[PDB]
Amino acid sequence: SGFRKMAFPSGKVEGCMVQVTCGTTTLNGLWLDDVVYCPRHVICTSEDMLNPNYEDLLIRKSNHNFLVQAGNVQLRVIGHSMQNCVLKLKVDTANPKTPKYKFVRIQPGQTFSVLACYNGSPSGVYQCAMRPNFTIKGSFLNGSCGSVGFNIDYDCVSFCYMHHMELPTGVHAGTDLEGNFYGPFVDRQTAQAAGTDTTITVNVLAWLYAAVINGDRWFLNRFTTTLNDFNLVAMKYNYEPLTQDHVDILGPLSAQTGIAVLDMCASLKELLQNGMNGRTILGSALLEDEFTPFDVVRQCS
Amino acid sequence: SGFRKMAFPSGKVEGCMVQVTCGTTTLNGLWLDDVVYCPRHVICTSEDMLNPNYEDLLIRKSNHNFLVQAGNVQLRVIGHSMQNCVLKLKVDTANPKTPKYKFVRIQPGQTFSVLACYNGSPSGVYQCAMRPNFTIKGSFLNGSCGSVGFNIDYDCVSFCYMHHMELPTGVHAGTDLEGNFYGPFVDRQTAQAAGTDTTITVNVLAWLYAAVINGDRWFLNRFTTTLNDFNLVAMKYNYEPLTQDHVDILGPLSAQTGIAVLDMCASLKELLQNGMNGRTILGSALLEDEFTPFDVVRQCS
Ligand SMILES: C#CCNC(=O)C[C@H](Cc1ccc(F)cc1)NC(=O)[C@@H](Cc1ccc(Cl)cc1Cl)NC(=O)[C@H](N)Cc1ccccc1C#N
Ligand SMILES: C#CCNC(=O)C[C@H](Cc1ccc(F)cc1)NC(=O)[C@@H](Cc1ccc(Cl)cc1Cl)NC(=O)[C@H](N)Cc1ccccc1C#N
Ligand SMILES: [Ca+2]
Ligand SMILES: [Ca+2]
Ligand code: NA
Repeated sequence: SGFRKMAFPSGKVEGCMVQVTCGTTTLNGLWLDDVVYCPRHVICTSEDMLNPNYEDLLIRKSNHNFLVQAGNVQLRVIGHSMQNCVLKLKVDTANPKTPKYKFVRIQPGQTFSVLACYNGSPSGVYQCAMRPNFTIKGSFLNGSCGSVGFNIDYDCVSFCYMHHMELPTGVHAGTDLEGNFYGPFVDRQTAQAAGTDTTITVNVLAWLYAAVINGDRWFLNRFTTTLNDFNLVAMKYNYEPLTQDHVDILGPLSAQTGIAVLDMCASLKELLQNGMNGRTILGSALLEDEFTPFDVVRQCS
Repeated sequence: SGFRKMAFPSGKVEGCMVQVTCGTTTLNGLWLDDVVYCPRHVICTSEDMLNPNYEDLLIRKSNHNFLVQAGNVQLRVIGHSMQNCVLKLKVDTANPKTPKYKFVRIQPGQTFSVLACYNGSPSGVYQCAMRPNFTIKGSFLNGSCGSVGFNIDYDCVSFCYMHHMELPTGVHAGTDLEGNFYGPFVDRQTAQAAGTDTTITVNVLAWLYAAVINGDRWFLNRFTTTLNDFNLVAMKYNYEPLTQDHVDILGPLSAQTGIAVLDMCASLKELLQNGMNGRTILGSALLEDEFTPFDVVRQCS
């Protein structure tokens, strides 16, 4: 029993993290087989960063401009290329610790684990959700750029995120491992804003089910609502509308607890309209929305 | 910027986790050099578990009763002994992935990372505090016994916890790696209760400093209180009394923010007496007490 913010074990990713240096810019890279992946803005000076033309800047680079370090052992760069916003540096050594992996782009509301790194050295691991406005609320300091987010699925690492930047509001933006940004952001040092965020409704419901599984029941009630009538309360509290597709993935938690999804929605409706009145659910005093139905099942079953 | 529940990278510990089987009992063990550490109650049957005499039960065991598996490769047990509540199984192979390590017992209010494992296979990582009543509020299912908690300090793993049991209230109890229980618990399948818990005051203050560092300031005020006068409000809200020793370790965060500790205590006093009035601090709607001053500095500096 118990319910915690839980990350995947990070070791398979720790063995892939390297330090990539270009000029006086140093960030993290991801070493899989004989290719190192890192944010392309490593090739930028502080002056280049204000308004870079990356095709120009890369064309003016050669392999010997890129210092790669796996621990202390320097890696020799034998080629380089650009994949949208990520730089690919070919090296003369395949990473012997390369796990089975995939590059997958995730959806808003899905979660992943972040291995925060500095100078190619892993420092901490935590869980994140991709917000509906395509930012993540991470924990990142200078030098973390190049850190990756991932899920693990039967010894296969699915890389879904590489960290590129902190926005002025302190939230974080990056790309998938094909270098395609999440959200309407670009890799240049200009003040960019995210769209307005919303609460991930399906995840809050998943977490209410986790609470019931763990014996928290005070928020339950005998009522029910319709899928249509609930969405009217979602709009008012800046929650995502609920889909029959969402209900069906909540199916398993609905079965294990005996609480129909629309029954739980009436509980969420009451929680939204009345607040918690000082009580907690799974040790929290607000409605948590960064646990997916999968996260809940993985931890409660 | 940002502030997250953050664990240590788990890879150094993942390479030490094995499966230990005795009879029909299977749990996790920790393989360092040529010794495997696991909870001694692995030698118990379900009938033995109600009221075990462990010296008897171990004396009736031999090496070939203990099946150890590191992945698929079985480890041959060449000796066994008891260290209080942990069983030591000597094996014929030193773990090639053995990190630099120490066995350290922690204090109530300190934090560590938990690598939750099942059948010797790591499944998730999260952060825990040792509660003042010597339990932890973990996330653990059947088969997790033997999972370890740890901190990492310059490539040295300090093991401080091995998981032995879930109490009837759903909180978790275990030992240090010398097999000495945290708190007034024993390893037998009987209903045991923890003492009444209290809030870790120094940690709440650390977290208020983290919030200020991250730009959350609404709870601040111009007031101040005395060390003595604050403890009177601590007693009323079931908070630990504050020590000058606590203040001095909060020194660095007090300096970096310019907020004297007793100034922050007046803010905590007001938060305790008035509540949050619907507002959040670092994304939480209650006062978090599972971040130490060290945790805050590590993540904010
Ligand atoms: C709350 C608050 C205040 N917020 C900040 O002070 C962070 C500021 C915000 C900003 C954004 C744009 C701008 F015009 C001016 C300021 N942004 C950074 O400093 C970015 C600058 C940057 C570098 C490259 C590209 Cl492609 C894109 C960008 Cl926008 N630097 C990093 O993100 C680093 N690599 C990693 C890093 C450094 C320092 C602090 C955090 C992190 C992280 N994580
Ligand atoms: C909320 C709620 C309900 N709470 C429970 O149902 C857990 C129950 C509580 C209990 C405690 C004592 C008792 F008389 C009767 C019941 N306790 C377990 O089941 C313990 C039994 C046990 C095994 C050995 C020793 Cl030395 C000590 C103990 Cl008390 N089993 C584990 O802890 C397993 N290894 C790991 C495990 C199994 C199942 C569920 C969680 C976990 C964990 N983590
Ligand atoms: Ca209901
Ligand atoms: Ca004050
Ligand atoms: Na974590």
